[PDB]
Amino acid sequence: TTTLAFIFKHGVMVAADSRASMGGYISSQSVKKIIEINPYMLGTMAGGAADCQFWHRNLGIKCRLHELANKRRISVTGASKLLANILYNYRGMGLSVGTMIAGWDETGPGLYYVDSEGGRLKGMRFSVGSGSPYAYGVLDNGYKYDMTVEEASELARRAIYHATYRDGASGGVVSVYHVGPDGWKKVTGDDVGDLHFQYYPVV
Amino acid sequence: TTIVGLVYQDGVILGADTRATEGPIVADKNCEKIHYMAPNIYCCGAGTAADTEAVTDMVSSQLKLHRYHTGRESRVITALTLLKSHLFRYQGHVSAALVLGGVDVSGPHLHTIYPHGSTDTLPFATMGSGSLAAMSVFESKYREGLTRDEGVKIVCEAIASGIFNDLGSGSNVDVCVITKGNVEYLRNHVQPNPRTYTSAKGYTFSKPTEVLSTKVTALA
Amino acid sequence: MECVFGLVGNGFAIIAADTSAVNSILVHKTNEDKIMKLDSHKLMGASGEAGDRVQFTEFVQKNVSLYQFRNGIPLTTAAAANFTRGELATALRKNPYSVNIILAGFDQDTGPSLYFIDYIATLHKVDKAAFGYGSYFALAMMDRHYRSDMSVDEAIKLVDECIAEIRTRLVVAPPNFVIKIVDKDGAREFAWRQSI
Amino acid sequence: MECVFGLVGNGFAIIAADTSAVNSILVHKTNEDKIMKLDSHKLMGASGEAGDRVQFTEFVQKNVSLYQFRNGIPLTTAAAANFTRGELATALRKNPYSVNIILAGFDQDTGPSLYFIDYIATLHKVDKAAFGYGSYFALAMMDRHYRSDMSVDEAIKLVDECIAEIRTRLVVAPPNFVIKIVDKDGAREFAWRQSI
Amino acid sequence: RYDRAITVFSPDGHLFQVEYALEAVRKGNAAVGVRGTDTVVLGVEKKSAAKLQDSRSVRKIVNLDNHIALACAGLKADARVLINKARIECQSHKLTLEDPVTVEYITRYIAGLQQKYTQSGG
Amino acid sequence: TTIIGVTYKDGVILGADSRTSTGVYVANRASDKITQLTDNVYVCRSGSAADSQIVSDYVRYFLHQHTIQLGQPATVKVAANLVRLLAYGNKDTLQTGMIVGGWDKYEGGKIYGIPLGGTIIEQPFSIGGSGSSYLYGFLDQAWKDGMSKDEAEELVKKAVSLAIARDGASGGVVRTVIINEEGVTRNFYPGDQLPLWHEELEPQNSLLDIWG
Amino acid sequence: TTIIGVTYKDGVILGADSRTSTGVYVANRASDKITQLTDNVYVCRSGSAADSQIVSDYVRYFLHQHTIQLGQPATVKVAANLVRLLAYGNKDTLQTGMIVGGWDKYEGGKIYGIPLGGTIIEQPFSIGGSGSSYLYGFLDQAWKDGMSKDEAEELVKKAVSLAIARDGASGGVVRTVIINEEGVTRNFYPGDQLPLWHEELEPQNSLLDIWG
Amino acid sequence: YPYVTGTSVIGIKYKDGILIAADMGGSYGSTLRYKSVERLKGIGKHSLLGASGEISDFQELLRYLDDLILYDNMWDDGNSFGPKEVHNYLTRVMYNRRNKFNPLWNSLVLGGVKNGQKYLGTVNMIGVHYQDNHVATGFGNHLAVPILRDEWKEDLSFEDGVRLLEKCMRVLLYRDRSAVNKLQIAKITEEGGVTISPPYSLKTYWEFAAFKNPTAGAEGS
Amino acid sequence: SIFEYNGSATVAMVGKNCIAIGSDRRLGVQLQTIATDFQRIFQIHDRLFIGLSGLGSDAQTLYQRLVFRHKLYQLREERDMKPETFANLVSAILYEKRFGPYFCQPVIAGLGDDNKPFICTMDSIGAKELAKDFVVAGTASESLYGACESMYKPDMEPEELFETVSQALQASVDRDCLSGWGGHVYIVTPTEIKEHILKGRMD
Amino acid sequence: NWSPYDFNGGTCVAVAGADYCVIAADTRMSTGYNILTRDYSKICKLAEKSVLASSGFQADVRALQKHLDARHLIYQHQHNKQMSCPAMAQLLSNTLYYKRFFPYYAFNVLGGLDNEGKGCVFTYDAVGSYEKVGYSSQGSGAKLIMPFLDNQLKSPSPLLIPAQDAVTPLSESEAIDLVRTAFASATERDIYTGDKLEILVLNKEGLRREYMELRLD
Repeated sequence: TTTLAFIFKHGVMVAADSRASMGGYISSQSVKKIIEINPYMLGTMAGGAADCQFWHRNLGIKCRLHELANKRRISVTGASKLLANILYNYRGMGLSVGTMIAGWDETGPGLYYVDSEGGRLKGMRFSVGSGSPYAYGVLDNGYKYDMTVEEASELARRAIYHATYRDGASGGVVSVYHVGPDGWKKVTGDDVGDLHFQYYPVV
Repeated sequence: TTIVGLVYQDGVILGADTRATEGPIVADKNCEKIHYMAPNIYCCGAGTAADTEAVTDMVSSQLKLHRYHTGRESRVITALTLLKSHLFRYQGHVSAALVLGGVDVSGPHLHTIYPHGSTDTLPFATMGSGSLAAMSVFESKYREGLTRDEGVKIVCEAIASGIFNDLGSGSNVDVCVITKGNVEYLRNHVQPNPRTYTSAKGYTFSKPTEVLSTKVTALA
Repeated sequence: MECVFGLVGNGFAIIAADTSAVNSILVHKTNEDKIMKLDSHKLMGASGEAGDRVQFTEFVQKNVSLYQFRNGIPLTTAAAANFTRGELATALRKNPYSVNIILAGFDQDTGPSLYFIDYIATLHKVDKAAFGYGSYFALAMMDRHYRSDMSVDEAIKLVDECIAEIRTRLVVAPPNFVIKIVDKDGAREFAWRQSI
Repeated sequence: MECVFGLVGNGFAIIAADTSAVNSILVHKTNEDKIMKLDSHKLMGASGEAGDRVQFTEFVQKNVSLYQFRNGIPLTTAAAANFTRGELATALRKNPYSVNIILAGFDQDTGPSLYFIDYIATLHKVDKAAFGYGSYFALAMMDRHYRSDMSVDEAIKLVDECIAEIRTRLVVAPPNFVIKIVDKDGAREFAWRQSI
Repeated sequence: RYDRAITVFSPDGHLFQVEYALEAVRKGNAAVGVRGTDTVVLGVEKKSAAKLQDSRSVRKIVNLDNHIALACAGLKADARVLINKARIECQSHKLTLEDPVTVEYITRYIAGLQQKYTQSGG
Repeated sequence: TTIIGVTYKDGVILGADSRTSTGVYVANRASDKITQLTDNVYVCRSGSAADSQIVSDYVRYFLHQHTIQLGQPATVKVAANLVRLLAYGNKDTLQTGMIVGGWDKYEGGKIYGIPLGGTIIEQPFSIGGSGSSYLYGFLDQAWKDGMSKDEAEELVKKAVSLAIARDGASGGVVRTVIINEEGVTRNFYPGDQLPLWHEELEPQNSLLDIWG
Repeated sequence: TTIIGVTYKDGVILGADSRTSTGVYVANRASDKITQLTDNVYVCRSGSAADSQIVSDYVRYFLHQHTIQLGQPATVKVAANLVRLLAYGNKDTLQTGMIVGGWDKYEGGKIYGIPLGGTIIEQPFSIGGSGSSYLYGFLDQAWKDGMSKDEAEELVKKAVSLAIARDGASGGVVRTVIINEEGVTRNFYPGDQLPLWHEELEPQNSLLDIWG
Repeated sequence: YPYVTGTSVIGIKYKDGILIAADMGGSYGSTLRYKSVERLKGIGKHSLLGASGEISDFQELLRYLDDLILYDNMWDDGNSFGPKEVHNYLTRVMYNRRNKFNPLWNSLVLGGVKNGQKYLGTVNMIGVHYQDNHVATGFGNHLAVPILRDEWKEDLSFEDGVRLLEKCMRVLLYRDRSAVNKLQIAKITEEGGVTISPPYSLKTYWEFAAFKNPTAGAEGS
Repeated sequence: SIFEYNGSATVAMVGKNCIAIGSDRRLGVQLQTIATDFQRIFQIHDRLFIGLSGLGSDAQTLYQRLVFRHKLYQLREERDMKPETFANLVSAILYEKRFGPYFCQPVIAGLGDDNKPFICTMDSIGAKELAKDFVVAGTASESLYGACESMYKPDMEPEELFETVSQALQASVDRDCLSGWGGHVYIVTPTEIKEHILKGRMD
Repeated sequence: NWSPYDFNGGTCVAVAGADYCVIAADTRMSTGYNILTRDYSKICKLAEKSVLASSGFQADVRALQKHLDARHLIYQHQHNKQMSCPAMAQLLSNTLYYKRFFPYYAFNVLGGLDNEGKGCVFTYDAVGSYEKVGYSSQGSGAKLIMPFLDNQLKSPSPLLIPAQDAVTPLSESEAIDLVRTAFASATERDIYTGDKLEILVLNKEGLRREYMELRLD
């Protein structure tokens, strides 16, 4: 799999593929790899699918109980640290979760990368999965802080597509999300089978 | 696989199913598992295919050369001993295992050969995955002096048992009857399980299947 | 891999540590600050697993701040280092932490003080230290031009030289380093060393 | 560990490679030039165990030179690549060399070419190639910006970008890369990318 | 383990143990807090400075955190247990969520602990 | 498996059990574990089937060559030493244990036990195969030197049947081979002819003949 | 180790060897492997010397509690089932064969084999230890039902000495216990009193007696 | 590890009842230590089961089932476990003890007739279970289910049932090397109850000319 | 293992008097996609084609070695080698290395004699699988078996055969992560050879 | 030494539609290369609108089915309501995951109508992840069924933002026929599938069971 995110002027983008592959076989290509933890927060699936799904339901439940108890919506830092601790209690258990937590706090955007062994990073651009190398290869070239929303989304699509092209385990629809002051909205999903021949026209 | 050998009053009957698999998937629905070695010798191969065809073919060629050299008709003991001498010296690494049968100056012969060179002489033999399913039938119904039709019936029953009761072997039954002079081989004697469905209307290939290039050659 | 090394100068102490954050073969972040202000006058540079590093250093900071509140008078640097060693030793045979610790701090009366603690808890008041693969170059350099009364500017020149050698002679040379100093006026960050 | 990659322009085939020779953690040398010249019109970048890399590359150069003088006409690039593949594949099952090879060349009647030869001896005439951990970044960036008609300025800009990314994102990022170009004039050294 | 309902309802529906806890509070050192536009001034009445009392080591107004300060009234011995629990949980909140506690969160936590003690047995 | 050899006044009475197994399955129920080397010498094959069979073949081949060269009936001692030539020569590969018995004008009936590993031991009798262990105690109190062809035959039948009744690896029909001055005499004793030992019942066609 | 129990017309006669070995060194050459569990019941200890005796101790303790609470001597069945309790509940920790024998006024002299794993099999006679293989055939051939004391004891002696003679791990004396209505009796047979089997010579104080 | 283990236990639902057969052997590695270990038991009023595999574990399952059935009987409320409930309890216990990595090493064949509905089923050492007209365990699952499938009939007589079951058991006796000639057939029927055949041995045939003389010659063989 | 070091998908299928052989088009270290234009199908002569799935290097070696032997047969015998004979030759030269085997799973297809199709694939040590409806090899073995079993018909014109092999190969490769990136299908008839390159998913 | 698991084979298929859902699986159990029984039903009706079809290890499959019946009965009793299909789907995901470190060896496929009446299908793996789909297959013959099912029943992934329409849903009879052809062509080429086909069609008028005789070898 290959997933990515990056903060820029107008918020944080998150882009991901849609390909679940076990061994050498394509289980499916409709797997939704961007989990919405909260109308203002997105969690990204990578590594183990069962682990990511279960622990993101747990995280969503903890966040909802937090909203109920404190009458205020939890921040991105709080959710990231919650997940990091929860995972750290199982460090030796062989969990395979690694996921970006992307959201818009009360204090501007946020993007953290959490890991199956309690490794938590606050960063400005991330990419995770077996296709991370190409995601960085493309993302770092076009990335600029002030690039507008349209070209930011285009950059996320291009990065995920290139990870898809050079990677066996990454493919399917390219989902891209935009997290901003008014919550998050899905911007695009484009099947790579058509995205490719959009990018390198036959002629 | 299921391969079988029975010595009836006049000669030796060999039998085998026709399924060949590569793991849990049947590669070949109709395999040829009874092999020719000489005008009076045939053998059903079990174990590693490549090895069985290689060894049976090598022995067939050696036996033909000896037939020329001596002129007279080759006998089964020769094939058995050549197979032993080849299989042993490779210490079972060549994993060919056969049921070998024929009719000679001395009369019907039936042997089982195992990858290490251990051989047996038997009235009834079975090998392959369904060897137990076949040996059930043999230990229940075999007797001395079966006539050709009863003997072939029993062999077909054994192979059907080794088809329906074991997953490794299936498909259709084949048989080779080795009497004194004539070897009556049946390419597909019993087809007991036809195709259960017709598929009604053939399914259509909606996607027109886009193609990028087409080199074409005007072959003479 | 995470390289950190320390030093005790005239009336201060200096901890430097690379700031890359690496997965197997990938540099997710080249800005990871690995030296925490354990206290107004203490620093704790650590080197180990990322999860173990963060969790353990945060735990020790929890205990330090709790002590400061509970008694009014902050833990002295020797006490903080001994507490860290005690905790790491007690965890050694139950659920080991894999972090190596360098703790520096200025204690109003004694003066500067660097302390070396290893994955297996071994503390030693030392006037120079180093963890990671860059420890070889760090220690060789320091032993070469170090002086017990070596001032701020010259100590930092030495630290720059150690950084440059680590960055030019290690196969896994990390690009960026952070230099943190601690003296009468409390722990601080001394200029970041960008390389990219 | 080595990184190598290639690029085929309109009339040139660039090859770049890291120039760091190491043992375990020490960069015994950062000027180790790894892109060989087989002929006046061939380059052969290699990656793999240093001893095997050198021995195999020298063996292949011996055979290329022997062919040249004996017949009077030099081996064409495709034939040189196929000969390399044959020798490597024959050694594969008897005393394998652990070298990965990228072969570029120019022939007046065919133009620039770049061959992919893996240590398993798989040969393919690739448009763009790369070996080692830097392969991911190199390939992704080339794919993103590659065209089939690049001016040497554009190709060198692309190689510079690939080098910068490989340094920024790898942990074993080597600091120095060499860039060699093959054109109608002949195999040549384009530029040296000092970082340190 | 000693479990018995120390706090039970009296015929009139009152919790005589809680009412007696209030009585104990009403006899403790008076305290006052006032909230300002930009400051929150607390205060308390200590027992005679001329009396040979060294107050250097214990402060009647205490910090549960660098952002939260607490004053008690009633049993001085119990105040210490509350303070320790509150401090520990304040740092724990810092440690599980990166943020420090709000005032209302810690108030709620302290009150919840205090109530729990009024219903558990023994 | 079981293989026993008994020496009586005139010669030998080599024995076997007839059960070649490949695991828990009985691949063959009437295997012939006694083979000819010359008209007067036989070997009780035991252990690996392939190895014992080929050692039998090679000994028969060498011993044909020898008996033609001398033009004279080969002796038992020479047959045993030839078996050892290959048993010892190939300790690594051949996992075989054998018993060689025969008859000569020179020395009479002799039994040479070539256990696993390749020793030759002339013995009054030999026991081999996995079914041997059930017999040491019985034979030690049974062996009487200098028996007739009869008493020796009964003793060999008892030994092999007792090993059969109690050993998983040994069963089927008892085969015996009486080698003497007049020559080899091969016999065949199904289970039905063998006695019935501790807690065994008389075979019956169907329970419908008794009911239950 | 060789341990045997045989039932006769009025009781049982358990018998065992005496050799504890730590490799190829006989650590104790007069070991006592027939441990009492009650006036009625003795149990022949096999397998590891720790497990067998600790099980024996625990079942002694249980029989002491049970007989007092009940007020009657403990049956043999109860003793066998108590041994089985331990040997089975600790199936995964204990490595010990056992043979429980005795006489009790209800079911008379009885024997319960309890091999590894704890399977109480009531038997007319049982055998355990390494030295049982050599006796399987002899006792299929030799067992009789309802012998008298002398016949059963002599069979036990013959069987155990036959195991001693061919078994590396069995040797020394032969101890037998004759549990019977009139009470227990323990006999001791040095190697000297035991018969001589195939390939054994009379003992001799020295060679200067024979050679000279 | 399995120490004293038994072998195949075939099963055949016949008219008016159920028949189960199992040899009386308990083997110890290769040796047959025991040859008279009744390995069929009657459970409750309506049931009957045989076991294969470790004989210690089987004897324990008998204790479990005896407590179960005695506790069931002492109620005297007029309802009891038929074959179905007993087999379901057996599957549950076997699976539960597999979940502890401490398996009962046995394979159970349990069958019986209640209220005119005759049940027959099996359980593995790891909880695998199925109910069928004819079941077997161990080699009876290779060398006997072929012949059972081939020849079983809807309304098999009692004598035809015995003769089929002996055909199967004899075929095993020829080629199992773990089986002893002693064996028992157990009959369970409505209103007759369980009835276990006395031990007996089956006549066997060996006098085939090919066996007497492998190959053929006046000297060799 | 070593067979899926590169990953391939090859199919052969028999029409009326035409034969069709298809294949994938990508080279990969394992999941790296070095080249989307690899050749697994080689023409040895008109009416005889060999597909060499499995390890790429073994494939190239066997192809060059086979060309050597076939040309020398043309010079010595003056007849192009008949399909079945070529299959026997390949089986022999694969079995010669019985204990050093090439990791190839060749597919052999070609018209001959009275314009009569021939198809067979072989074990890595030459066990031939002479079939008559269709043959499949590579990493997409199971998927190709299903697709062809569900899509085959007994006697098929060249155009129906092309469409069916194309759909089978593409639908069967889309369910495989080590294969795809286009396709390369031949329709060989006793008067014409059509070599098609297909539009595939590049992910 | 024992193994705690066994591949008992079989295959399952599910095909949802406008107002129905076709969970269909084979009837076979195999341990190695011998058939245990030819009548092992793999379909389990868990609720009036849910049907669980599982393949893999039979003991685990049946333990899971019984556990889900228990949990659903407790649900019914506590809430006085029958647990909708998506609720069953998430419950089964959770129950599979809770044994994360000792997983059920069961490859599951739900089916049935969501509360409004549109058919669903949820595909799982042994660890517990799941995803609503329009069709699915699991078991020994899944890899052979899926290529064909994909090529005839294929439509834009629901993640394309300007949604690009979908194929007209095969009506019920087309779906039954497609499942039948899938199992015929799967039992033709796979050894662990056959001996019967159990088709279960869940619809507004209730569920129906049908059968098709696959070959016996």
